[PDB]
Amino acid sequence: YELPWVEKYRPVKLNEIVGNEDTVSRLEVFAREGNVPNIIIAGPPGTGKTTSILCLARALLGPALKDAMLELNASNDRGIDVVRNKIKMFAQQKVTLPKGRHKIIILDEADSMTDGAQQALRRTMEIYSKTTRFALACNASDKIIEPIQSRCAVLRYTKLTDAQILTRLMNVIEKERVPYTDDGLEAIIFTAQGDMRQALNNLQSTFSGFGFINSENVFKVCDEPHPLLVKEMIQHCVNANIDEAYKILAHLWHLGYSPEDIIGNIFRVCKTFQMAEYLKLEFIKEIGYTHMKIAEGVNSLLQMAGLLARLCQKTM
Amino acid sequence: WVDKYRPCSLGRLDYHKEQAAQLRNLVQCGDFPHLLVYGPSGAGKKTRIMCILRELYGVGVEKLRIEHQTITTPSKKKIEISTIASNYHLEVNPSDAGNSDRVVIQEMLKTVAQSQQLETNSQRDFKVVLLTEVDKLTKDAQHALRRTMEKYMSTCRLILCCNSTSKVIPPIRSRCLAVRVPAPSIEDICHVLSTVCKKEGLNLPSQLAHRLAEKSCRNLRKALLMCEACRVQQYPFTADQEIPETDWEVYLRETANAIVSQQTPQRLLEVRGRLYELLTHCIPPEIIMKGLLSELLHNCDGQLKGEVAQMAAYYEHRLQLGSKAIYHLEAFVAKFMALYKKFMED
Amino acid sequence: KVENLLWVDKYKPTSLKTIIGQQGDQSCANKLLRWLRNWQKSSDDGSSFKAALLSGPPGVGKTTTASLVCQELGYSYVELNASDTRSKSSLKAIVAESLNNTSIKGFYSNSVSTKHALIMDEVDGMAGNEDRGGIQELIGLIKHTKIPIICMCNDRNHPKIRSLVHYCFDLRFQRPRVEQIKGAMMSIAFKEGLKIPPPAMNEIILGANQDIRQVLHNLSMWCARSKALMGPFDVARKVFAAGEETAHMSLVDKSDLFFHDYSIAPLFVQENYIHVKPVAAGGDMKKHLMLLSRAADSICDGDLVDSQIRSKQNWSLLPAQAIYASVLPGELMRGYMTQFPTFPSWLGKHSSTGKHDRIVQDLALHMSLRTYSSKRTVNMDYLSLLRDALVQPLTSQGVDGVQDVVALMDTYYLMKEDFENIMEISSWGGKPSPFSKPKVKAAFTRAY
Amino acid sequence: NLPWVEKYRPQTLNDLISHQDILSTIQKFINEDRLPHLLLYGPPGTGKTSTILACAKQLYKDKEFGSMVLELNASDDIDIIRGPILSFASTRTIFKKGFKLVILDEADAMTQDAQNALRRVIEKFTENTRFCLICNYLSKIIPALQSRCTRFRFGPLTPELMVPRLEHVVEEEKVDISEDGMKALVTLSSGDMRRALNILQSTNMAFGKVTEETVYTCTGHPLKSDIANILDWMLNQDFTTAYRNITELKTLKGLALHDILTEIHLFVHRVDFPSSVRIHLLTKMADIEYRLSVGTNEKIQLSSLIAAFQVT
Amino acid sequence: MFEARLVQGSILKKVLEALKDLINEACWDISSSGVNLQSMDSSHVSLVQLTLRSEGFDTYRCDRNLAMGVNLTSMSKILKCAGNEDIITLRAEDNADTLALVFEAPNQEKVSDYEMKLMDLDVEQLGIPEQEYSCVVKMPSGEFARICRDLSHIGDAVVISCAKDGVKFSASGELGNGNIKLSQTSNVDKEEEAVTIEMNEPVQLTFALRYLNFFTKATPLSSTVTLSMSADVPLVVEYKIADMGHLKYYLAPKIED
Ligand SMILES: Nc1ncnc2c1ncn2[C@@H]1O[C@H](COP(=O)(O)OP(=O)(O)OP(O)(O)=S)[C@@H](O)[C@H]1O
Ligand SMILES: Nc1ncnc2c1ncn2[C@@H]1O[C@H](COP(=O)(O)OP(=O)(O)OP(O)(O)=S)[C@@H](O)[C@H]1O
Ligand SMILES: Nc1ncnc2c1ncn2[C@@H]1O[C@H](COP(=O)(O)OP(=O)(O)OP(O)(O)=S)[C@@H](O)[C@H]1O
Ligand SMILES: Nc1ncnc2c1ncn2[C@@H]1O[C@H](COP(=O)(O)OP(=O)(O)O)[C@@H](O)[C@H]1O
Ligand SMILES: [Mg+2]
Ligand SMILES: [Mg+2]
Ligand SMILES: [Mg+2]
Repeated sequence: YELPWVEKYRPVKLNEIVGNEDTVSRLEVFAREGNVPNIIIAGPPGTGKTTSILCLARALLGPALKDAMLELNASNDRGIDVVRNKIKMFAQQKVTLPKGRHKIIILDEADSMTDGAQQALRRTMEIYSKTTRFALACNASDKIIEPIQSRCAVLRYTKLTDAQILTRLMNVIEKERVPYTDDGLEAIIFTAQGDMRQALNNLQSTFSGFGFINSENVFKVCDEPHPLLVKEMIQHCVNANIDEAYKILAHLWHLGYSPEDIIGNIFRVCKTFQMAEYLKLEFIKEIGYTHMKIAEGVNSLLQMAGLLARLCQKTM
Repeated sequence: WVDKYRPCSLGRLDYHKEQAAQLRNLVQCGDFPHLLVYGPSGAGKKTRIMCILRELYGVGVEKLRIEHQTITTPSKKKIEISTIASNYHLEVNPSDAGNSDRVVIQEMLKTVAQSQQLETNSQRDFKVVLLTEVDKLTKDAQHALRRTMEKYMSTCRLILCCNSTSKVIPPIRSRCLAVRVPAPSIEDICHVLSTVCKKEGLNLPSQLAHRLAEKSCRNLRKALLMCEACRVQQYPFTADQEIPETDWEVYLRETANAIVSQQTPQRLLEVRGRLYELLTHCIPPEIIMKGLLSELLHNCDGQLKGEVAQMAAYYEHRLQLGSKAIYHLEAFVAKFMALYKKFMED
Repeated sequence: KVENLLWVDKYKPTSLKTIIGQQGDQSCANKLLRWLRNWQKSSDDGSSFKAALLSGPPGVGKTTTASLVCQELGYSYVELNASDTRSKSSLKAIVAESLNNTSIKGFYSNSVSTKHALIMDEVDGMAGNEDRGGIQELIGLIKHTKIPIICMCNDRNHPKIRSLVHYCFDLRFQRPRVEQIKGAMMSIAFKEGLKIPPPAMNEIILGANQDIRQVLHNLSMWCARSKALMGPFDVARKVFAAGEETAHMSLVDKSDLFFHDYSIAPLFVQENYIHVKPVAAGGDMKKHLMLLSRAADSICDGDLVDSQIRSKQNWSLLPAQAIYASVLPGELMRGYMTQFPTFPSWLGKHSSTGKHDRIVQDLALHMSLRTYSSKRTVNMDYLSLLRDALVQPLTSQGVDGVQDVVALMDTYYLMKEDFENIMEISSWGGKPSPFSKPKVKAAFTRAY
Repeated sequence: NLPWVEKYRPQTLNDLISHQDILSTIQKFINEDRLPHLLLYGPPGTGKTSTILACAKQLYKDKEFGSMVLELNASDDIDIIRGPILSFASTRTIFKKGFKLVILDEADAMTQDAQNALRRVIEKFTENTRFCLICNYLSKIIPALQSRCTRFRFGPLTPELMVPRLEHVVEEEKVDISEDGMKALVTLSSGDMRRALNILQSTNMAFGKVTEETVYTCTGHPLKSDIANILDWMLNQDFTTAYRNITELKTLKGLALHDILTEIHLFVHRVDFPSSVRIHLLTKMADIEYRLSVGTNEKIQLSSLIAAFQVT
Repeated sequence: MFEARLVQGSILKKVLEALKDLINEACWDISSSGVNLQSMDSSHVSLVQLTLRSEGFDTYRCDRNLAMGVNLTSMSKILKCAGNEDIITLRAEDNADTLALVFEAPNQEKVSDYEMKLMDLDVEQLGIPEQEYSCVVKMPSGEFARICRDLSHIGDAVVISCAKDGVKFSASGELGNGNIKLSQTSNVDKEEEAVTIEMNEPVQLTFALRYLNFFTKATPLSSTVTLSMSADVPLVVEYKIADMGHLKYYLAPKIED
C-alpha cells in the first residue's frame, strides 16, 4: 500500500508552500520569533491551510509536538462538553517549552463547530493565552461567531494563480518522471481551478490510469464539457448564429451534462475569451441571469436555448 | 380617542350594515367556519373581527393579556414573538419571524388546540386563532397553515386578517369564508366624524369634515387621527383649518419635491440620505414607492407618466425579490432623474 | 528577550482611568461604579436593582470594566464564564448557596475586605441543551440575592435575555469613537517602537469596526508584516480608477478584486460609486446621470444574486455576483473618485432599524387595549399623534403637563421609559424633539 | 411477478455495457490491489449501483459481505458519519484480512458539514476501508470531498449500445415488439436502461403488445401529432380561436403547460423559421417557463404563449 | 527531586476522595517539612487546609520547595487504581510536568506506575491566623456525619447553637422543623465517642448544609471530628490523620440580618 502524492509530497516546512507569499511570510516570521497569536486561517479549499498550520506548529514546538499540540478535526466530537472538558484541561495542563513557545490547539474545520461550542471556547482562548495559542482553520469565515474572530488574527487565503500550481506540478513531475505534454498540463490547470490538491489528485489519477499526460487523457478522467466545444458555441453565438450554437448545446445535453455544469463551463470560458469588451460584458450579464434562473430550479433545456437566443440577439 | 369610540357589538357598527347583519347571522348559526376577512387598510377589519368575537364568546373576550413566546429556528437563531391572547382566542402575527413563519404557525395552532382540550365550556366548543397580516406569509408557511388548519379543524377556528388576498394560495381561499370589508365611503367617514364629534360635544362643521374625508383617502383611522389632531392645535373648527399630516408623509413629500427640483448626483446623495431616514423609521418600501410615485406624477407630463408608472412598478417588483431595499429605491430614483432631466432638457 | 504575552495582555487596562471607551461623568463604567459602591442601600435611577447587565458589541471592555470596578472597591468576585456549565441544576447547586452567604475572602486575606460579588459573564452563552434552564434559574437567583450579581451579555436584543433585562440595571457599551482609540493605539504603538501613518491607523480602526481587541491584534499582525521586510478601503478605491489599470487589469483581475473580502466588497462599491465622475461622460450631466442609473441597475442585480446565495448555501453564484456588483459598475463608472472610499455605513443603518423596530413594537404592545398592529406605520402614526398629544399640555401650560402625561401614560399603559422612547423616535432630519424647546422637566422626573 | 429490472441485472462485471473504459480501469484496480475511493456520478438508471456491487462480489465473498461491506443510503439522514461510518471504518473485522468497503448511495443529499466530517474520516482510515460514493449531481458534492476520490461519470447509454440488450430481453421473453415500438421506447427512456425495461415490462403487461402508440398511451406522454396540432393553431389561426382550440385540447387530455412548452420548443427547433423569428420564439418561451415556475395562473400564461407565436 | 514513599497507602486514597468533590484543582506545596495544601472552593465559601508531615511518610526526600498544581479529579481517578494495601510512592523531578505515582502491591509482583499530568495553578496562600475559638466540640466523626446527613433532609441551612449545657443543631424546611441537641458526655470507658464541649461564650451561627456534607466525606480519615467556632469567623471542622497531619475545613457563615 503506497500512499497518494497529496501526502507523499506534502511540504514539511513553510519554505515549500507556494500559496500566498505575504501570509506565508508572516507565518515564517512567527515561526522565527515565536510568539504567535490565535490565528484563524480562512480561504478556499486545497490552498494549504492545514499544511501551513501544521508546519507552523512544527517549526514552533519542535520535538515537543507530541506534548504541546492538540488537533481536533471535524471527525472528532467537539460539542460543548468536549470544549468544556478536554480543551480546557489541555489549556490548563503544564508543559515546559522554550522562552517564547506556547502550546497549540489546532481546531481544523472551525466552521463546523456549533455556536455553543465556540461560546464555550471564547474564555478558554482568552484566559490561558499566556501559555496556550489557538490556530483555527476554515473555509467560510462567517460560520465562526464574531466573539471568536475578535480574539484571532483573521489571515485570508486566496486561490492560486496558474503559475504557482504549474511550478509545484513540475516539481512533482521531476521527482516522479511522468511523461507529459504542454496541452496536458494546461488541461490539468484548467480542471484544477486553483485547488492545489485537486491538481495533484488529477495528476496522480491520470498517471496511474494511463501513464502519459495529454489533454485528451486528462479529460478522460475529469470528464467535464470540453472547453473547446463551449468556445465554439460561444463563437457561434457571437456571429448571431442561433441554429449553429443550439447544435453544440443539444450535443452537450445529449451526453447528460447537468445544466449547472454547462453553465459553469460557459461562464468560465466566456470570462477569459477573445470578444470585444462591451460585448463580453453584455454576454456575461445574460449568462449570470440564466445561472440564477437555473440555480433557482428552472434547469430545462429551454432555459439554455433562451440564453443562447439572448446572447445572439445582443449582437443584433 | 380612536380606541374610545370604536363599536363593540355588530348591531353598533357605523357602516356596512348589511354585511354586519350577515356576520351576525353567521355567528348565530352553528359550525362557525374559517373566516378570511380582507379589505383595504383602515376600513374596519379589526373592528368587525372584535365584534364577531363579542358575538361569538361572552364579553370576556375583551379581558386580554400579552404573552411572549419563543420559537426555535432550524438552527440556534432563537426568535421571540408577541401573542395578544384572551380566554377564548389568540391573536398572533406569524410574520415577524421573517422566514421562520412556518414553525410559529404549526406550534401556535398546536398550543391553542391543546389548550382548548382543557375544559373549554364557556359558550362554544372551539377557540379562535386570529392571524393578522396573512398575505405576507411565505408560501412554505401558507402550506403549513393549510395543513394545520384542517389537522385541528374541530377545536380551533381561524380568522385570517389580510388585505388584497392576491398573494394567498388558492388552497387557503378554498377553505375560508371570504369576508370583504371595503373602505367606507366619503359620506360614511363624514357621518362617523360628525357622530364622534357630537358624542364629544364639539362643533365639527360640514365643510371641514368633508376636507378631512377627502384627505384621509377612504382611510377611517387616518380621518379620525386627523380630526383628533386638528383639535389638539386649534379647537375652534373653521372652514379653512391647516389640518396636519403625519411626519413621514411630509418627509416623503419633500423628498419627492427635492428629486423634482435638482437632477444632479449631489442631489441624488441627499435623496439617498432621505431614503435612509425613511427606511430607518421602519416604514415599508412599498409605501415609500407609492408615496414617492404620486408626488412625482404630480410633477411630470402626461406623456411621461406612463414610463414613470411602469418604472415604479418594475423597481418595486424587484425590491420584493432582493434583501436591501435601499439599493432598489436609489436605483429607481436615479433612473427617474436620468429620464426626467433628458425629457425636460430636450 | 522573547515576549510570552500578546498585546491584548501587555496593554490591558490595569487601572480604571485607562478604559479607552468610557472615562466620562456618567458612562458605562462610572454608572456601574456608583451602582456598586452604594449597592448596600439596595439590600442612574438604577439603585432599585439587584444586578447589572453590561451589554454591547464585542471587544469594547465589558469584561475589563466589570473586573476593574469590582477590584477598585475592594470587592471579590466569582466569575462564571460560558466555559462553565450553568444548567438549572448545576447553577442552583454551585452558586445558590453562595449568594446569601459570606465569602471566606472576607475573613482570610493575604487587606481583609468584605463585600463579595458575583460576575456572570457571557450570559447569552447559556443556550443549548447543556445549559438547560440557566436563564430561568438565574433570574430566580437575582430575585432572592444578597450580593451584587453583575451579568454581562453581548446582544441585549436576544430572546433568552429579554426575560432577564427586567431584573437588571441595563448598561450599554458604545463603540468607542475613532479618535479615542486612535490616541490610545498611537501611544501603544509608540511604546512598542512601531511607526504607522495616522491614515493607516484610521483605516485599521475602521476596518476592525472599532473593536479594540481586534485593532490590537491587527497592530500585532501589522508589526509582523513590518518585520517580514490590500485592505477593504484599498480595493474599494482600486475599482473606480482610470489611468493605471488599463493594461494592468483584465476580467479575471477585475473579478478577483471582489474576492479579496467578498463579504463586504459589494457594500463598499454601492456606497462609493456615487462620488465618481465618469471619464466617458465629459461633464455632460445628461450622460453622467445615465451612467449613474445604469450602475444602480447593476448593483440591484448584484443584490438579487446576493439574496439568492444567502437562502440556499449555493456558493457557485459568487462569480455572477462579482460581475453584477463589482466589475460592471466599474466599467460604467470609470472616472475619478472625488474624496475617499468612505465606509459602507449600511450595517449601522440596519442595526438602528432593528432598534427602532423593537422600540416601536414594545411601545405598541403596551397599547393593546383593543387596537394593535405589530410594528407598522399604523403605530408610527398613533405614536406621532401621541407625541403631539403629550407635548401639547406642557407646551401650552406647565400646570397641566403632569395631569395629562399621567392620564395618557396610564390610559395606554405607558411608563417613563416609554415616554423617553416616544420622544426621540419621531425626529425626522435631525430635528430637535418638541420637548427640549425647562424647569418643569426636573420636577417632572421627580414627581412622576 | 418479478420485475424485469431485477431479473436481467448484470451479475458479473463484464455484463455491464457502454462503459468499457471505466469497467476495464476498475478491473485493473481490483487486480492490482490499487482500488482508490471511487465517486460514481451520472444520470439515473445508468449502472452505478450495479457496477460497484459486481466489483464487491468480485472482491469479497458472499459470507464476508455482511461484515466487510457497509451499504448505506445517505438520504435517510453529521451523526451518520461519526456514528456507524466511523465505527465501521476504524475497526478491523476479526478474522478477515483486507480493506473494507463503504457504499454511500445518494451521496449528494449530504449536508456540507457531514461531507467535511466524512472527508476527514476518509483521509484518516484510507488503508483499511475504501469508500465508494454514488451521486447524480457532482456539483452538489463539496470540492474538498470530491478531491479525495477518483471520479467516474456514468453518462447515459447511447441507443445503439442499449438496443441489443433490449433485443435479448425481447427474445428471451415473448414480447411482440414493433420495429418502431423499440424506437418509441428508446426515445421515451432517454438513455437509462432501468426506465426502458420498466416501461417495456409495464406496457407489455398492461396492454399485451408494444408499439409506437401503446407506449405513448401507457406513459401518458404527449403525442407528436397533438403538439403539431397546437403549433398549427398558434401559427395559422386567429388569436381567439387558437386560445379556444388549445384550451379544449389541453383539458381534453391531461396536459399542463410545461409539457406543451417543452415539446413546442423542440418543434420550434424542428420546423424552419427565418432564424430571426426563432430568436423571439425562444426568448418568449424561456420567459414563459420562468413565469410558470413561480405558481401563476395558466390561463394567462397560455395566452402569453399564443401572443409569443403571434409574431407571425 | 521530591520522592515520598508511604506504606499506609489508603490514607492518600481517602484524602483524595475527601477533597475531589469540594476542590476541583489544588496546588500541593511540597517542602522538606512535609506536604501542605491550602485551597479555596470555587465559590469562595469554603477553604480546605491539608497537612501531611514528613515524619509521617515512611520515606521523604524533598530538595527544593515544589508547588505542583494537580487536578484533584484526575488524581482521584488515578488513585482509584490502587488497592487498599498498596505502598504509594510519589515522585517528581526538579520542575517536571508530571507526577509519577508507583503503587506497589505488598506481597506480589504487581507494580503499577502511573504518571499524572500536572496543571498550571497560580494560587495565593491565604493567611489564616491562629485563633482561640469560643466553642470547641470534639465528637465522634460518624456522629457528625449522621447529624448533617439527617438535617439535610429537613432544610438546607443548619443553625449551630453552642450553649453551656451542650451543642444544638437546628434546621427548618418546607416540610417541618428539626433540631438535634447533643449533650456533653461523661467519663465513660470508650474515649472516641466521648463528646467534649469546651465553650467560653454561647455562640450561634448559620451554615450551609451542602458544604457540611462535603466536609463529612472525610469521616474514614479519623474517628473524632473537632468543630471550632466563634462569632463571625468560619466554622473549623478538623479531622486528624493517623499521626501524619490533619485536614481542616473552614466554612463561612451565612449572611445575618
Ligand atoms: N500552497 C501549497 N503549496 C504546496 N502544496 C500545497 C499547497 N496547498 C496544498 N498543497 C498540497 O495539497 C495537500 C493538501 O492541502 P491542505 O493543506 O490539506 O489544504 P487545505 O487548506 O487543508 O484544504 P482544505 O482543508 O480541504 S479547505 C498538501 O499535502 C500539499 O501536498
Ligand atoms: N476600553 C478599552 N480600553 C482598553 N483596552 C481595551 C478596552 N476594551 C477592550 N480592550 C482590550 O481588549 C481586551 C479584551 O477586552 P474585553 O473587555 O475582554 O472585551 P469584551 O468586552 O469581554 O468582549 P466580549 O467578552 O468578547 S463580548 C482587553 O484585554 C484589552 O486589552
Ligand atoms: N450498463 C448496464 N448494463 C446492464 N444493465 C444495466 C446497465 N445500466 C443499467 N442496467 C439495468 O438497470 C437497472 C438499474 O440500474 P442501476 O445500476 O440500479 O442504476 P442506478 O445508477 O443505481 O440508478 P440510481 O441508483 O437511481 S442513480 C439494473 O437492474 C440493470 O438491470
Ligand atoms: N363601524 C365603525 N364605527 C366607528 N369607527 C370605526 C368603525 N369601524 C372602524 N372604525 C374606526 O377604525 C379604527 C380601526 O380600524 P380597523 O377596524 O383597525 O380597520 P383596519 O384593521 O383595516 O385598520 C377604529 O378604532 C375606529 O376608530
Ligand atoms: Mg485542511
Ligand atoms: Mg468578555
Ligand atoms: Mg442505484
